Amino acid sequence: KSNKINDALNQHYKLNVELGLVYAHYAHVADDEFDMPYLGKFIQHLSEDKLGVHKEYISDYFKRNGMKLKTDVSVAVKSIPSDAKALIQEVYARENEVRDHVKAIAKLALAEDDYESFYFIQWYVRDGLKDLTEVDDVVKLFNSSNDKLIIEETIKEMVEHEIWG
Amino acid sequence: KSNKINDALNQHYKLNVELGLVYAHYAHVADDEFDMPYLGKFIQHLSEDKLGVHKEYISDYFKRNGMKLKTDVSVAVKSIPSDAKALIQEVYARENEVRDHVKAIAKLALAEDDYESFYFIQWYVRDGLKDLTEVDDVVKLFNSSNDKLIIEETIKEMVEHEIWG
Amino acid sequence: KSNKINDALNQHYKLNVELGLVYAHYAHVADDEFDMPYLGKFIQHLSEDKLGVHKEYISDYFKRNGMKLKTDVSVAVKSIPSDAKALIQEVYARENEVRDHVKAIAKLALAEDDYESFYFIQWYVRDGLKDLTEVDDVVKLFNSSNDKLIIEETIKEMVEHEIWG
Amino acid sequence: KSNKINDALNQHYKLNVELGLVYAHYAHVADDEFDMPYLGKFIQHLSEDKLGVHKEYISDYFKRNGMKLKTDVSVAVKSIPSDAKALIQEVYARENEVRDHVKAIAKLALAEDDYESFYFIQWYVRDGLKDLTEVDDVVKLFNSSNDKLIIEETIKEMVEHEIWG
Amino acid sequence: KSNKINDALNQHYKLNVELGLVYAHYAHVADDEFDMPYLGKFIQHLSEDKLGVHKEYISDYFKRNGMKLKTDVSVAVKSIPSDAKALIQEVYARENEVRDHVKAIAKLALAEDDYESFYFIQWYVRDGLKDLTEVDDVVKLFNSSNDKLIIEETIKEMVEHEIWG
Amino acid sequence: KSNKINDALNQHYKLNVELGLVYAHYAHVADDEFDMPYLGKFIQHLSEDKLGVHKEYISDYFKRNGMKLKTDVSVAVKSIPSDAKALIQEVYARENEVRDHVKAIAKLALAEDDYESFYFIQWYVRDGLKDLTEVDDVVKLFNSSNDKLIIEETIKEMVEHEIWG
Amino acid sequence: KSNKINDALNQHYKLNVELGLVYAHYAHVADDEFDMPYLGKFIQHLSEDKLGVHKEYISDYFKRNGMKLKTDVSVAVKSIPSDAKALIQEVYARENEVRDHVKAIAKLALAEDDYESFYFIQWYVRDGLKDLTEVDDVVKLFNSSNDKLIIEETIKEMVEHEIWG
Ligand SMILES: [Fe+3]
Ligand SMILES: [Fe+3]
Ligand SMILES: [Fe+3]
Ligand SMILES: [Fe+3]
Ligand SMILES: [Fe+3]
Ligand SMILES: [Fe+3]
Ligand SMILES: [Fe+3]
Ligand SMILES: [Fe+3]
Ligand SMILES: [Fe+3]
Ligand SMILES: [Fe+3]
Ligand SMILES: [Fe+3]
Ligand SMILES: [Fe+3]
Ligand SMILES: [Fe+3]
Ligand SMILES: [Fe+3]
Ligand SMILES: [Fe+3]
Ligand SMILES: [Fe+3]
Ligand SMILES: [Fe+3]
Ligand SMILES: [Fe+3]
Ligand SMILES: [Fe+3]
Ligand SMILES: [Fe+3]
Ligand SMILES: [Fe+3]
Ligand SMILES: [Fe+3]
Ligand SMILES: [Fe+3]
Ligand SMILES: [Fe+3]
Ligand SMILES: [Fe+3]
Ligand SMILES: [Fe+3]
Ligand SMILES: [Fe+3]
Ligand SMILES: [Fe+3]
Ligand SMILES: [Fe+3]
Ligand SMILES: [Fe+3]
Ligand SMILES: [Fe+3]
Ligand SMILES: [Fe+3]
Ligand SMILES: [Fe+3]
Ligand SMILES: [Fe+3]
Ligand SMILES: [Fe+3]
Ligand SMILES: [Fe+3]
Ligand SMILES: [Fe+3]
Ligand SMILES: [Fe+3]
Ligand SMILES: [Fe+3]
Ligand SMILES: [Fe+3]
Ligand SMILES: [Fe+3]
Ligand SMILES: [Fe+3]
Ligand SMILES: [Fe+3]
Ligand SMILES: [Fe+3]
Ligand SMILES: [Fe+3]
Ligand SMILES: [Fe+3]
Ligand SMILES: [Fe+3]
Ligand SMILES: [Fe+3]
Ligand SMILES: [Fe+3]
Ligand SMILES: [Fe+3]
Ligand SMILES: [Fe+3]
Ligand SMILES: [Fe+3]
Ligand SMILES: [Fe+3]
Ligand SMILES: [Fe+3]
Ligand SMILES: [Fe+3]
Ligand SMILES: [Fe+3]
Ligand SMILES: [Fe+3]
Ligand SMILES: [Fe+3]
Ligand SMILES: [Fe+3]
Ligand SMILES: [Fe+3]
Ligand SMILES: [Fe+3]
Ligand SMILES: [Fe+3]
Ligand SMILES: [Fe+3]
Ligand SMILES: [Fe+3]
Ligand SMILES: [Fe+3]
Ligand SMILES: [Fe+3]
Ligand SMILES: [Fe+3]
Ligand SMILES: [Fe+3]
Ligand SMILES: [Fe+3]
Ligand SMILES: [Fe+3]
Ligand SMILES: [Fe+3]
Ligand SMILES: [Fe+3]
Ligand SMILES: [Fe+3]
Ligand SMILES: [Fe+3]
Ligand SMILES: [Fe+3]
Ligand SMILES: [Fe+3]
Ligand SMILES: [Fe+3]
Ligand SMILES: [Fe+3]
Ligand SMILES: [Fe+3]
Ligand SMILES: [Fe+3]
Ligand SMILES: [Fe+3]
Ligand SMILES: [Fe+3]
Ligand SMILES: [Fe+3]
Ligand SMILES: [Fe+3]
Ligand SMILES: [Fe+3]
Ligand SMILES: [Fe+3]
Ligand SMILES: [Fe+3]
Ligand SMILES: [Fe+3]
Ligand SMILES: [Fe+3]
Ligand SMILES: [Fe+3]
Ligand SMILES: [Fe+3]
Ligand SMILES: [Fe+3]
Repeated sequence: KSNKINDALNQHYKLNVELGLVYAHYAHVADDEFDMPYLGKFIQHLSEDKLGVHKEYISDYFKRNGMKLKTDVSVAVKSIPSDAKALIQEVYARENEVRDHVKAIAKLALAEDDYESFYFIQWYVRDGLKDLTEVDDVVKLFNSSNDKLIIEETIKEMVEHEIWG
Repeated sequence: KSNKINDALNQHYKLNVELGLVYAHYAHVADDEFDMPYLGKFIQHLSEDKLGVHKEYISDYFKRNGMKLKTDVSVAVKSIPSDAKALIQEVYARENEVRDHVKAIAKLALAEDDYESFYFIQWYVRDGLKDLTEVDDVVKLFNSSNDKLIIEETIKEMVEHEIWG
Repeated sequence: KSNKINDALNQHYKLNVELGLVYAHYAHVADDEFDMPYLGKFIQHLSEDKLGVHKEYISDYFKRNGMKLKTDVSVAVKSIPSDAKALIQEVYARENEVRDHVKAIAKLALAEDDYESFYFIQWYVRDGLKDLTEVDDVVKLFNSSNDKLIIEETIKEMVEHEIWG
Repeated sequence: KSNKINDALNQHYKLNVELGLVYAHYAHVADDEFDMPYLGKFIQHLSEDKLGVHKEYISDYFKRNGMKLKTDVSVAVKSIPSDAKALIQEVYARENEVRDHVKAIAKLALAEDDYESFYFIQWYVRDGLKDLTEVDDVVKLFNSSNDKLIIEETIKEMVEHEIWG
Repeated sequence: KSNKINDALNQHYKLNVELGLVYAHYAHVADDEFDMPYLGKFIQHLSEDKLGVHKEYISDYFKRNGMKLKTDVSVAVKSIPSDAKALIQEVYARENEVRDHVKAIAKLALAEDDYESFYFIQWYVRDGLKDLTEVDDVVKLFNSSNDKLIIEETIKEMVEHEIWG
Repeated sequence: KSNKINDALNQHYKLNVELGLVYAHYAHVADDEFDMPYLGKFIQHLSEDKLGVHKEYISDYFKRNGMKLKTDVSVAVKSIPSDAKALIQEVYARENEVRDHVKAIAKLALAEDDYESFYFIQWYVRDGLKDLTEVDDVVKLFNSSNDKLIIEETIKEMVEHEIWG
Repeated sequence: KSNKINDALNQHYKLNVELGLVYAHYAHVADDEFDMPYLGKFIQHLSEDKLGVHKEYISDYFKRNGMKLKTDVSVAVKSIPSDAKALIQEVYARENEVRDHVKAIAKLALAEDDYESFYFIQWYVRDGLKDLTEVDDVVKLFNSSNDKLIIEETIKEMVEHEIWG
């Protein structure tokens, strides 16, 4: 059992918990302040994704290989973006960092010859791009229409691939 | 819109987020270290309950009445109980404090003549006792059997009322 | 976004387009000149496979990661093999080169620490062997029978694995 | 078997292969750069139409009447239109040339007294106008709305006649 | 085709044949001598797993890539563990060595740039942990109960994940 | 409990394990080297028959009557037959020896007045002829056709009696 | 018609009648005195088996071959075992004697060249071991648990093979 991999996956657990809490807030704001209930529903689904299987897969993995789970959570949402476009744009930036963190864990697993963790992280390698694509498909509506309700309608159909999930 | 009620419900949101994160950890430990997968499943369900509708009902309420959501989360799980009995016993203590916090919000709503918040909190008044009963039904198995697998089997049937939900 | 990976996958796109066009022709010839309609049907299915998802997966990948699609196609079918055995034997040689090209992209993704492209190419790593096995199962009929219609019948049942697809 | 008709239909085969490859690219661009996934889906369907039955009907015809298939493909997509309107406008121009090429083959079949090829081309005479109408119904959305997502929505319903097919 | 990979997978074939034969015996003993028919059923299923797809996947792989199958089997069960706990504990030790052997093959495939064998072994990388988890869930019953029939009952329900199979 | 019968059935267990391992290899060879996938499927089914119920019935019998199971397996496949006809011919020779070994156990059970083992072996008396008939029906195809694919087709229908099972 | 076989089967009839009457009593005692209703149900089923088809098959056989039925029944249950373990242990001893008596009839049929009676007794040869296995599976619960209700539960699932019936 690799201590560097244990640390990196504990880091990734933390990231998914805190991110999901930030998105929970961002979802509330999307509906309440920006008056976009469907954008909020899209961001709530991202939040429950991060606080669900993104963290559960790590703790299930630890039960199996002997690694230690660490719960150290610190998050405060102290400024909100100014409009809805900025808000989804901020989600996108956060999801791009996910792909960076995930790529670091994959590199580390190969360096440690941890092939069970390289296998395990392949899920996150794939989901890193899928969640970014979904967010990106939304950031793009704001560049195609000046009408919130046109955008809102298009998001709704998004909520209501053999390689990328 | 009452600022004291806004503050108390932001406090209760925080409590449910942090508690659910603690239970997520306690669930991992119940299965991994104490070798009780069904107790973990019981505690995972409590965790998803706290991090789900317990926090969502508060933020939905705020969208409607004008109150402000605050996300300020700080939780670290720095010691684990020594055995499974102690672990569920600690969950019970935490759920008893829930009923205390909930009773304070109900008292406050009447004092502020906030009848929409008194109505809104009635759910939490009821769920405060129901979640405590469920936890209590588990703490009690540990006083009735010295056999982990007997207990484990009984918990399983718990996972697989017109007043209390 | 890696420029060497962008170039290699643009190369692989080109290969699949041009190959599929060659097989389209080889399928026509299998039925018209060699009087083997089912061998043609087998080779038509390979052609539509190459000109379908083999190229679509690359362009879908580029939409997601930012890489640039390049369409530069040059193919002329200037000599046909002399008999049906030679024809399927030539398909086999072409599919063996696919596995070589695919292995080069996998090696490159690891060298560039492009783990999303290493994941993405795993599909092609697997399909490289599967398409070669299918072709090989046909090249083998021609070593087991001197009778075109016996072979034709066996191919027909081929048209009418948990690791290899 | 007419050599002038063999040549003209080999020319038309080439046209459909190369066109379909251009549209495959134009479809990628419609979604990736112009942020119009449904326009891309419309153009992908045109691409698979051209690289499918438009070329297969010619090669099936050749099997029957004795004509020779020639595969000589050269296409490079070296400039893309500047916006989505221009892009579908370019598809339209290309489809108008199809009707010109098809009309030349029909005229030639009558001049050669090739009534099987005059019959055979009637399909292409009809499809020449149908594909142009479909493209035209899309070029027209861009003259009726300044909103990409309004247009995108209308295209979607187009994707989701007793004379013209 | 790599000779070092051919040798390592022939080694892994041998391991799975011999292991499955040992487990067949261990299953008989679990029921006959230790009077635990369900533990025997659990170990019989492991035996048929090892002597089934664990060896068949290797020989199917060899048909495709050109490697040579070698059948050299030598196994004698000369001492049995003293009780049922020791017996499942011995299975666990044997399954931990599986993960070591599998990790060596994955490392070797990357060193040889054998990406088809790295892909092929990913199955075994995953199954290495899954079979160990299943065995581990049984070794753990013996630390939770002094009662064979309590344990026997719990095993029965085990016989009657998106990452780990 | 007869020690001579215990020894003879331990001998027969060994025979079925080792034989099944030889057939597993012979099945691989039938498909890979001799290019006869259906003959391999026929021989794989014989292999799983020998390594399945042929050995399980013996160990189940021992649980009931008190006899001791012995696992002592030694088999190496050091030469393969030269063609497919020889290969199935070798299976036939091996199955004829089965009937000899089985007849010896039946004779021994009567001599020992072991009527439960005489009953038990009646299954093997019957299956001895049935498995030989099935193999024989295949050895006979090779004397009726010079065409591998004709034979292959006939074997396929064999894979896709009130006295003999 | 053999008089020695007629006598031996009349003896076996007597044995099954008297045994079934003893088990009827043992079943009553298992539930009433030892407080184990499911053990009683297991022993009642043995009783009805002995007083049913075990005696009916003999009298049906006599109708066919000419032998004479004799009803001479004498049984008194004058001491009961001290606990439930002893009680099922006594059933086991009685069933082992069944196999001895049955083996004597099989030997006698061969010595008399009574092949219809050797055939007829094969049923009893087989059932001799099956009934002993079932009883044995119960005697074994008492060596695996000190808890009557654990045992009782396991027996219940026993009440709620191609060679042995
Ligand atoms: Fe991280
Ligand atoms: Fe708000
Ligand atoms: Fe800290
Ligand atoms: Fe590293
Ligand atoms: Fe290394
Ligand atoms: Fe996700
Ligand atoms: Fe992600
Ligand atoms: Fe709609
Ligand atoms: Fe809709
Ligand atoms: Fe709709
Ligand atoms: Fe709808
Ligand atoms: Fe619907
Ligand atoms: Fe609807
Ligand atoms: Fe509170
Ligand atoms: Fe742990
Ligand atoms: Fe703070
Ligand atoms: Fe108050
Ligand atoms: Fe008041
Ligand atoms: Fe609750
Ligand atoms: Fe509560
Ligand atoms: Fe139950
Ligand atoms: Fe139940
Ligand atoms: Fe149940
Ligand atoms: Fe149940
Ligand atoms: Fe149910
Ligand atoms: Fe059920
Ligand atoms: Fe390439
Ligand atoms: Fe032709
Ligand atoms: Fe060029
Ligand atoms: Fe490289
Ligand atoms: Fe590196
Ligand atoms: Fe393919
Ligand atoms: Fe391929
Ligand atoms: Fe057929
Ligand atoms: Fe068929
Ligand atoms: Fe057929
Ligand atoms: Fe058919
Ligand atoms: Fe069919
Ligand atoms: Fe059919
Ligand atoms: Fe043309
Ligand atoms: Fe692009
Ligand atoms: Fe040219
Ligand atoms: Fe003309
Ligand atoms: Fe004319
Ligand atoms: Fe068309
Ligand atoms: Fe057209
Ligand atoms: Fe609509
Ligand atoms: Fe509609
Ligand atoms: Fe609609
Ligand atoms: Fe619709
Ligand atoms: Fe519809
Ligand atoms: Fe609909
Ligand atoms: Fe190995
Ligand atoms: Fe035994
Ligand atoms: Fe050796
Ligand atoms: Fe190595
Ligand atoms: Fe290297
Ligand atoms: Fe396995
Ligand atoms: Fe494994
Ligand atoms: Fe149960
Ligand atoms: Fe159950
Ligand atoms: Fe049950
Ligand atoms: Fe059940
Ligand atoms: Fe069921
Ligand atoms: Fe059931
Ligand atoms: Fe033998
Ligand atoms: Fe081979
Ligand atoms: Fe030996
Ligand atoms: Fe003898
Ligand atoms: Fe004798
Ligand atoms: Fe058999
Ligand atoms: Fe046999
Ligand atoms: Fe047929
Ligand atoms: Fe048939
Ligand atoms: Fe058929
Ligand atoms: Fe059939
Ligand atoms: Fe059928
Ligand atoms: Fe059929
Ligand atoms: Fe008797
Ligand atoms: Fe009579
Ligand atoms: Fe008498
Ligand atoms: Fe005798
Ligand atoms: Fe005699
Ligand atoms: Fe019976
Ligand atoms: Fe009996
Ligand atoms: Fe139970
Ligand atoms: Fe039960
Ligand atoms: Fe049950
Ligand atoms: Fe039950
Ligand atoms: Fe039941
Ligand atoms: Fe039932
Ligand atoms: Fe039931």
